[PDB]
Amino acid sequence: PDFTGARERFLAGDVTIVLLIAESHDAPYRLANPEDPEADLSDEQLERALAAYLTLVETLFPELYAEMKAALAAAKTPEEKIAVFREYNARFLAEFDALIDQAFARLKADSLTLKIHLSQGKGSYEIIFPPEVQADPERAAAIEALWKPTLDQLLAVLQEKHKGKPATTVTYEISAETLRAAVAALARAAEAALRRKVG
Amino acid sequence: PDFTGARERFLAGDVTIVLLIAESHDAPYRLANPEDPEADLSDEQLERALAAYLTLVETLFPELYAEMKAALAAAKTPEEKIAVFREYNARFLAEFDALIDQAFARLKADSLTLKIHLSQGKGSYEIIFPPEVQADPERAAAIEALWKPTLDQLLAVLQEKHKGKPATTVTYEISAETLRAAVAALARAAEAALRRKVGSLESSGLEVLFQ
Amino acid sequence: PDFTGARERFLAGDVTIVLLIAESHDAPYRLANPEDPEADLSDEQLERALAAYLTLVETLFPELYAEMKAALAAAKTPEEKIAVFREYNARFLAEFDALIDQAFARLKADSLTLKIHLSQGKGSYEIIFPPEVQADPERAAAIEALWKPTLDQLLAVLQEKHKGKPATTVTYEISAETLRAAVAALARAAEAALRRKVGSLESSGLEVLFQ
Amino acid sequence: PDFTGARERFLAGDVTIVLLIAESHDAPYRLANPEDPEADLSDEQLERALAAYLTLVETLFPELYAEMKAALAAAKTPEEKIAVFREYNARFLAEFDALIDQAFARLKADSLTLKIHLSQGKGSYEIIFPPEVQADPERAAAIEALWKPTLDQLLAVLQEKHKGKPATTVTYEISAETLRAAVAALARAAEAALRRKVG
Repeated sequence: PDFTGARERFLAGDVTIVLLIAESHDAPYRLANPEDPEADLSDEQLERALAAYLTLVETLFPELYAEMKAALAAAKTPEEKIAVFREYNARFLAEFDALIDQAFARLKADSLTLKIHLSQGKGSYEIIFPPEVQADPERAAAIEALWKPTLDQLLAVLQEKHKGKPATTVTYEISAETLRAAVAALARAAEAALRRKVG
Repeated sequence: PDFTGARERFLAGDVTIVLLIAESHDAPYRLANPEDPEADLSDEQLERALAAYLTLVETLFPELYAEMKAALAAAKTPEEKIAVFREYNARFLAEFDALIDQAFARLKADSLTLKIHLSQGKGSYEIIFPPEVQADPERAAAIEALWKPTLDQLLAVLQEKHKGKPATTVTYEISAETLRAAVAALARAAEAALRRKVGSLESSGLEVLFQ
Repeated sequence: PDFTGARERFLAGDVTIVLLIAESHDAPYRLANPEDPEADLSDEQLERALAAYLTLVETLFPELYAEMKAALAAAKTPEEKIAVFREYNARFLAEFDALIDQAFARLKADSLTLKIHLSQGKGSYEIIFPPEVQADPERAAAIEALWKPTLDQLLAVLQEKHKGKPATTVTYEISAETLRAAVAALARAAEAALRRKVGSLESSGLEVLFQ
Repeated sequence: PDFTGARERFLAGDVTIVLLIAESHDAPYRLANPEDPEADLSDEQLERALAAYLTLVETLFPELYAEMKAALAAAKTPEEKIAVFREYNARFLAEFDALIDQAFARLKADSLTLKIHLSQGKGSYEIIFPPEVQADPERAAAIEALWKPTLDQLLAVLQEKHKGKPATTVTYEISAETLRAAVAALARAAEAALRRKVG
């Protein structure tokens, strides 16, 4: 999947871009103990989290990403590389808090439910809209049409992962709070991966 | 008021230039029935709508305006002058649709509210940003920084128009749709004014009826 | 470079006019030893500092500049020209201190940082605001809108002097103290240059020499 | 106390202006249960909270205050007057968040302790600086000199309230967070008072 323009779509309200990025790497993001990732995650779980986190930062936050690349290259020791990563992740998470307020203000729904149904052929998805948007079928249709290209890519990614498998449904809550939690968990797992990668 | 750089600024998102041009001529543009200008506007109001329209076309599309002026000079009859005007006007309205699209893409806000408060001493302006920009202080600062030179001029103009008057507040809804409607209204009034100008009543001189 | 209105804008907070003037003359103003300028600077550098200093005085204090010009023309000897220059320079530095106090009182910021990024095509500028202005989007917008015409000119000058060179970043620390230090450095260099210009080697012509 | 120039002083870093306003009305602002003000405060404490909060709004945001008075005048029922007041309070508290960030950025100290010692004659005060300012005696002196006129008035107000009483020390923790909590508590007590006043 090509994430060019992804930042524009995200700010327009296509927040499931985050999910597409994570799922396209098959990264872990909804974690039981999202403070100790290495106690729950294997070496690809860590590697995949690192790659998904980096895609997310580069896509949503390209200037900070270039700065972070340079700062890490200039860092001389492993410990300094970890410290630099930690600082830039703090910056990235704060900036993401702002970006998520912007996207959920633009798209005028505070919380939605997304259900992905994977069955034998092509699957389907379903958005469960809040009561006020559900009362405006034509606003809700606008949101469906906005999310549709990303949701189609997400459906393809998931279907590739589930070939030959019994009927399965994946349920996401999409709100500022759950998306913040997903990105924080990705960041913590990515830090654990980087710690293993340097020194 | 200085309209140099106006095309570039408009493209960057300074869309209130349109308002400034209209208000500098005291032109009518938010018309109740914007389809028949003849019947709702006085001669001077039509007169001013035409002047504001010509300023807008020249400022935002100087090449098209030069062409239109030459083409009008070449037209010999009233009917040909009107048809030439309608042709260049359709061109200008299409180009302005494109320009509007670019400007609001560079603003990345769909709609804003602008309030101008006029009272006895110094007045002020107030931008009411949509919720997505209120959550983005850097965007709010950028939009205000782009708009502010134009808004200061607009405040000065209205400040002249309201001297000696009680506190009044003017509210502008700013979106691609309202600016398109304002410019369409200006174009319709300008066409009505031009028709009256090439008409026999005004275009035949005193010498032709021997005073 | 266009300096119309510069004095009023400076009082409103447009202090980077100083940088624009200095850079358009390629003058030295941030010197390691700002006490003996002739020990670090060539004759052409001293001359460029003199040209920049004169522009600055004329731009910000044109009445004072006319007075200084007349008194210099009336002075007959090198020594009197030096003395006249030193007197008017003290006056000018005194006014500049007052002007700077006013300008930074309007900015409501003690220090700002300006970064200019020059690359292959078009460069850019970036104003880095102090925390009290970062928390004030309205003030940040007012300052950007005021500074932008001067900054665009400064960017044009710098890109001209940097064609064909690798990516470069110029960082300006902007505060009452750094602007005072820059103007004081310009004044010292200009005095050294004027000393060389009014001496008989440069001042006396070939006719007096009897070629 | 004259609160002309108070807004200018506050923005310059003189945040104890808030304390002076509250204390000059003898208002409650450090509340045990700052969510239900009516359960701990007398009618007269409520009145003083309302008077202090309104002085604060008029001093720090006079345009919004003129608007709030006009909007209250236009509201016809008690319930609408309360709703208008709450809307404008939300506006004022958001504006105050921004103003407090400006004031503490100009102050160049993040958290301070102010101790006011009331004794028989004139009392005294003591500012306990954060460690980085304690190492810069000139910066500490600048902060002291900035706060001194306001602290002198505050000390006079407290000495009048404590005439003839044993030695007493009042401790204020001063930070963006404690000042925000104080103003929010005042606004909630003021709402309780207004509810009683219009019904």
